[PDB]
Amino acid sequence: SNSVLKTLSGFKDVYAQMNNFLQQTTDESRRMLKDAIVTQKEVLAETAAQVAGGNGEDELAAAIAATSDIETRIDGLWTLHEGEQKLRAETRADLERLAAEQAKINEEANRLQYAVRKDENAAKTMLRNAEKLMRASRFYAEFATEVSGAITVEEKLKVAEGHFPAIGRTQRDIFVLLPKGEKSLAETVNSASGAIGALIKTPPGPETLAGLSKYVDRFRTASFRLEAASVGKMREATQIFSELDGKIAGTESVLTATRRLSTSLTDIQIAAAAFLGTTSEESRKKLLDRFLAVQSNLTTLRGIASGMSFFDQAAGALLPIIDGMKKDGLALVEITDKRTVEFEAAGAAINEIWSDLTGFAEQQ
Amino acid sequence: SNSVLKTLSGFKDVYAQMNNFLQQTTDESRRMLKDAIVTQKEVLAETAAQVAGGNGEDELAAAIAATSDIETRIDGLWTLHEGEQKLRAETRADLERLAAEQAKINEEANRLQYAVRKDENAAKTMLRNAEKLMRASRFYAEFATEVSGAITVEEKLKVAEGHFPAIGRTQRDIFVLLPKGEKSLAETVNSASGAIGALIKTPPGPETLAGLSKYVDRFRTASFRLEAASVGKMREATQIFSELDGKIAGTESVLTATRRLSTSLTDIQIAAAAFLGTTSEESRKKLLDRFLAVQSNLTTLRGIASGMSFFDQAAGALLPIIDGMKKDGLALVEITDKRTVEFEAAGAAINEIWSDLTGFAEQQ
Ligand SMILES: [Yb+3]
Ligand SMILES: [Yb+3]
Ligand SMILES: [Yb+3]
Ligand SMILES: [Yb+3]
Ligand SMILES: [Yb+3]
Ligand SMILES: [Yb+3]
Ligand SMILES: [Yb+3]
Ligand SMILES: [Yb+3]
Ligand SMILES: [Yb+3]
Ligand SMILES: [Yb+3]
Ligand SMILES: [Yb+3]
Ligand SMILES: [Yb+3]
Ligand SMILES: [Yb+3]
Ligand SMILES: [Yb+3]
Ligand SMILES: [Yb+3]
Ligand SMILES: [Yb+3]
Ligand SMILES: [Yb+3]
Ligand SMILES: [Yb+3]
Repeated sequence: SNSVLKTLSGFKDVYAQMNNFLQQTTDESRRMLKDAIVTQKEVLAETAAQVAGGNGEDELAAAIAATSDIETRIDGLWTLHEGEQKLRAETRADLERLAAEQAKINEEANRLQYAVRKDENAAKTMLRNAEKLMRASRFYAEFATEVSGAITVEEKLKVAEGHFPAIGRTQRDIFVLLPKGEKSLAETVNSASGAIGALIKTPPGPETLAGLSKYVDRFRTASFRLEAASVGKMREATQIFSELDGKIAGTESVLTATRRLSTSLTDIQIAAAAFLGTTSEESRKKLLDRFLAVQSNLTTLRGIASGMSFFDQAAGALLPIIDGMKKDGLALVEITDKRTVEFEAAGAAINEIWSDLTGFAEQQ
Repeated sequence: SNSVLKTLSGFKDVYAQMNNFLQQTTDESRRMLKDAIVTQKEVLAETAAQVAGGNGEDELAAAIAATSDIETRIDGLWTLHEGEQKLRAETRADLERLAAEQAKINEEANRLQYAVRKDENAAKTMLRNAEKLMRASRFYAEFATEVSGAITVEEKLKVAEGHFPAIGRTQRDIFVLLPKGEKSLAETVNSASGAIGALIKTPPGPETLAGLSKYVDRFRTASFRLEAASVGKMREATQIFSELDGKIAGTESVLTATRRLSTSLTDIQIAAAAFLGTTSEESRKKLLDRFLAVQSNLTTLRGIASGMSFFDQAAGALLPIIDGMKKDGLALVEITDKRTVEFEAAGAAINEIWSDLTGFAEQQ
């Protein structure tokens, strides 16, 4: 009796160990449980001293048989867990690989965005300048019209005043854009503010209207010249656009496709996380979709960016990874399922044995 | 003696339970261990029957004292774990909240990208058409020059042939762009391919050169008209650009800032994951950086997009989340540290007691 106590108590050493080898699956966990077992089939052997029923009746046969059976499966249950962890380690490693690639992809998208903007800006500038001169043309014209339309010097001076700020504004806006071949035009735009200003401050007098009329006429001349200069810039803008437009269109198409790809790469990282954190076939197939999505994006890019080195390298890095992961994911789903079922039955075995051995003690 | 066996064996029931309440921290785990304890201080009480040394000498005092002490801490160690899990649940919940917002942010960035392109395309089209007419102008001119420069009908026909494909190409390219006010111009561009073609096929004859000379002259006229039309389109392009350029610049600035923000939102999701998966103060402070980065991005956007509803709502949703999480993260670091230390000492207590109680058995 004090020996059945010994067995039941020694068995509890096994129960614990096994639970640890299953809750956890440390290597020491295993050894611990394997030692607990050998010493238990020792203790359970000394109990074998007592005999009652022999072949006709022997429950403890069941336990010693069990204990022997379970001990055989320990190492295989460890390689199962040890193998599942290796697949999960690799999945994490490959997601780091993909993240690294997505980074280069993003750097490239940025490069491409910059390159578009730079090219799109050549004509933008040309057209900004075209408008400057056309605003100057339009201004000088408004001045000549409204001043020369004023009858008295009082109102001619009034009108000039209203427009006097714009005269310097216009000069600063167009100074650098001024055709260097022209020289009187230069004189007009720069001298204008001082002259007209002075006339405004100076009290109505002899020749104040002469001077006004002179600049009303220098402005009309300038207006037509600046209009021509503007159309000069416009013609430029159209040549330079037309000659970059292909390049730009082509890059916006690549850059769009790059952003698309980078997005699907992030969709992988998300789906993979769900997979790793709930490793069913369900999550596997969701992750598989995200994979095919990246595969599309890459073939799409492959057409517009065939020969674009970065894309060649990106596909060279990406696709072998995805291929490995598609298979690795299947493997992991499987090993994970085996691990859980075997770890289930294993625990079941450690409960049939307790049930059985509680038995003998019930029998006393 | 058979009672010390009872205690040591009953204690092993406790050892296991406790380990489960610590490896795991299920509610049933707790109850299990709390039941294992009450019955152990029962069994350890019957052993109290034996007395040896009394106050002068009593190790089992140590165990029964222990067992009493540990039992008191169980529930507090559970609320510690129960509280740590609540913080981790909320962290995950708030990351879902942020992800949801990042989505709206991305939809908006897309909206804005579309809106730029649409606006940037008004002038692009105008300039594409401007170049079409200027290519047509240039073509008709090349034809008049090279044909009319040819002396004999043989080479006049030769030259026309070379240029004959372009005549229809040009017609299709510019047809819709043709100023409807003009009517002879219409006649020339459309009639051209047929007439010139016919002249080419028809064998050199009387009036073949007359007909050529007629179209050489209709082409020069058309050339100057198309050049004017082109400059018409150009002028349009410059007005329409200049009148959208502010809108476009402003949107590219918002869209850039939106993409920037969305990026920092992803940086949070990453840092948070590292935090959750290694919940040290170190990872907390890294996540804190990602938070401040988002906070910047939002104030930046707040200036360019002040009044942009979507941004008002985004900041209204984002910032309270980040605030909660900054504090929640501190809390979690703390509770997590307490949990681990207390769960450590708890296990230590279940080892001093085994050491002590192994003792009495050593004493026998
Ligand atoms: Yb060892
Ligand atoms: Yb050790
Ligand atoms: Yb753009
Ligand atoms: Yb005016
Ligand atoms: Yb005006
Ligand atoms: Yb006016
Ligand atoms: Yb007016
Ligand atoms: Yb690999
Ligand atoms: Yb059985
Ligand atoms: Yb129960
Ligand atoms: Yb139950
Ligand atoms: Yb663009
Ligand atoms: Yb030519
Ligand atoms: Yb040519
Ligand atoms: Yb030529
Ligand atoms: Yb030539
Ligand atoms: Yb909350
Ligand atoms: Yb002690």
